[PDB]
Amino acid sequence: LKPEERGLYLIHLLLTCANHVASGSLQNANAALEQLSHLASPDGDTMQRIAAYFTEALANRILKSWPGLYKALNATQTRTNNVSEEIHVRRLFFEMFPILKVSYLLTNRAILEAMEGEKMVHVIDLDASEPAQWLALLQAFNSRPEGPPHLRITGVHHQKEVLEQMAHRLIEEAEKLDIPFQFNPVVSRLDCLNVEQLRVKTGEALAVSSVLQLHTFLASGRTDSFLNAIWGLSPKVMVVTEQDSDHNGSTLMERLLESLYTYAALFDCLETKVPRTSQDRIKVEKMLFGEEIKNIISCEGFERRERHEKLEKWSQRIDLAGFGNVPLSYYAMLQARRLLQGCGFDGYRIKEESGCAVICWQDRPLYSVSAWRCRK
Amino acid sequence: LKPEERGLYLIHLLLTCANHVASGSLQNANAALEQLSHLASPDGDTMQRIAAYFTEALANRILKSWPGLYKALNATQTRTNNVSEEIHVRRLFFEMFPILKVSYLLTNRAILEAMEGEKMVHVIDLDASEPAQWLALLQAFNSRPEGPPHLRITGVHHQKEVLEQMAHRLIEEAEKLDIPFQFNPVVSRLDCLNVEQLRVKTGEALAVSSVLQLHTFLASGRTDSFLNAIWGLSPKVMVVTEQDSDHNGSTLMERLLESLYTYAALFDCLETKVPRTSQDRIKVEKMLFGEEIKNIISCEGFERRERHEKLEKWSQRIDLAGFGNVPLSYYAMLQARRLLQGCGFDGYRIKEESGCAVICWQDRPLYSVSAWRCRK
Amino acid sequence: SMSATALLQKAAQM
Amino acid sequence: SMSATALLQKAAQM
Repeated sequence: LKPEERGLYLIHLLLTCANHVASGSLQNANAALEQLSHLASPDGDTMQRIAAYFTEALANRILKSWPGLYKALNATQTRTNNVSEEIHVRRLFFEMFPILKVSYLLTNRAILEAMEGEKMVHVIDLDASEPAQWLALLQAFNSRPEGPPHLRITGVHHQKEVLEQMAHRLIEEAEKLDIPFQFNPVVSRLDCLNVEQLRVKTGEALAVSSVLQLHTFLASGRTDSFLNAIWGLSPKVMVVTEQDSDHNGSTLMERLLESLYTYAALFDCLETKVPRTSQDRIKVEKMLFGEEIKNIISCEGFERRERHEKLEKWSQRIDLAGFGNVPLSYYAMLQARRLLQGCGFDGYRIKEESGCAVICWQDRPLYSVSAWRCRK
Repeated sequence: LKPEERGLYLIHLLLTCANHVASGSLQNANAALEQLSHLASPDGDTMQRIAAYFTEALANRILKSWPGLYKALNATQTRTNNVSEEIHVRRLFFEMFPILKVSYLLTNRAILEAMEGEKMVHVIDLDASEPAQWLALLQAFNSRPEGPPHLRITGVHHQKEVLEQMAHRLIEEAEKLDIPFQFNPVVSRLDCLNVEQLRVKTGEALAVSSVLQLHTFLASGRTDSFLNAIWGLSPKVMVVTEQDSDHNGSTLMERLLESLYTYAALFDCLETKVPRTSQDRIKVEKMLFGEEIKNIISCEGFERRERHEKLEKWSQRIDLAGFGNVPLSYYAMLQARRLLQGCGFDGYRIKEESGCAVICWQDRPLYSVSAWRCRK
Repeated sequence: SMSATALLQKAAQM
Repeated sequence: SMSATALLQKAAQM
């Protein structure tokens, strides 16, 4: 058993295995799967890790051919009330990757721009799970020469614990900055959220922010209904941070090949700068990246929610809802390039696709941030 | 969907499902398994809970027909370094059940009896994971009118963390009682432990204690080699706490039927006195009882280590190694009946099988404790 | 309670 | 490093 040749070999194994599941019986699928399992480790090479999570991904898809075994195997997992680990993974991604640090700086720089001269400010956060994005806002609002404005934030998440956690950290910081500030927590999933029902106090200025939360509507016109509902509030700006990869092919093959291209790039960052034995590295791959991969491969239909698409398809879709593009500023983009120079983050680079920011890793695009103005 | 009739029905489903796995293909096995999964919950009725863990148990056995899927599914679990939960389950069983409280009182009462007039005492603990068993010893040794003896304990476990944890709590208590005391920790699994190699300082008195740790040798004459090795040390007493149920049938059917008879009794204790929604109840069933069931059903051969057998077969086996029975005292047994009167523990009763103690729940025998003297 | 231990008792007689 | 991203690059050409 010799290494780098196994790298190519593993790839061929995933394709050969996937073709049997997609077309025909598992007898030949089991062949490559056993062949894969001896060669893939969660703690080894980058391609060893990659094949560790795709192999289990295809197995789950095979299990769904027999609902009996799948349901029976997943029969003792109900008493699950663990959010403390869930927030731990969100903090790791925040710290170990600049994806969110760049997005947060970019949206707040974009939000500040549309809110010049506004005494009242309303921000809506879909999947408001990380407070540090707004911690930067309160700082910057107080930093501007005019002075802080009255600030309301609406937090959207499916867990009251996180919203209670965000309010506390947010309200305390506001009072210490002498900012009039109000947190309005709404507890609901994103499918069931009604945007129009949301309280709007007139005389306000509205801003909407969606961090990696738009593509879940492509599962369930579920998207176009939602964007128009945001349009119905007349937002000054809507900033959309979204993933920039074609992971929503119709077939398993087209979905698989492009999927591992992207996740291979993400796993490279982790090997380049993190020890292989660190639990933190293992906790993001298995619990964050590896969960995504399972949804892209094992799941299909409405229960498959990753559905990431490239920046172009998002631009058209957003445009169709009567949204105008706001080019991101030259000096907000300089700062993101400045974030990516320091704090390790070697190899990351950002480019501009038509007034929208694209974050890439060694010329492989990963995530896109775009600013949008409400047309008409 | 109506309840108590589902109770009978679930039973018939497990047998019908098991017969298909044992003899023939899974096409008919999948039928009952899907049929089972809709009717079994981890959080519901007692028989609902029972069928929740046996259903997943048979599914694992079916998976092992295809090593590809099974290995591929279990491909991301390697970085597991969690003993903190493992000790949590041992403490729960200790607190939620009197199995260990009765055993500990009984062995220490038996050990005290053979160590009358002994100035030096050596105790060997196989799978020394719970310190409270010896905490009772140090107390009682100081309690006797003669005075404490010099005390050495050898701790056997496969995790240095637990032995470091036991020593600390043990040494501190000893110094506060003014007892000469020494902890000798050995770190090794039980298959690989060599009993003869163990340090013996002459002039000592030896005692051996085995709490639910003898039946793991029936997997791998692995048993008779081990008992004679203990015999080779000339122990004053060897006290064996062991489970009292015939869970080591040759066939799946004979192993299954008698298995659920016993575990149905254990789950009754939990429903009689614990709220159904409590995590503590769920953490013992799924993590302790449910793990056992998986080994009894899904596993076979050397990797199946439960192998519990009735008191009679243990009596003969121990006798064959040249061990003499020591009848447990009338007043040690009175105290165990006194433990089972208070602290809830309603319905537990203990009987005597030939100078050995049998703990049962509503006339279903569960665990057996026997005291043995070294013959010749 | 209505014993789960009793549930197998009546079903094993059948 | 010897890129895992490069490993698929050479295998996709084949």
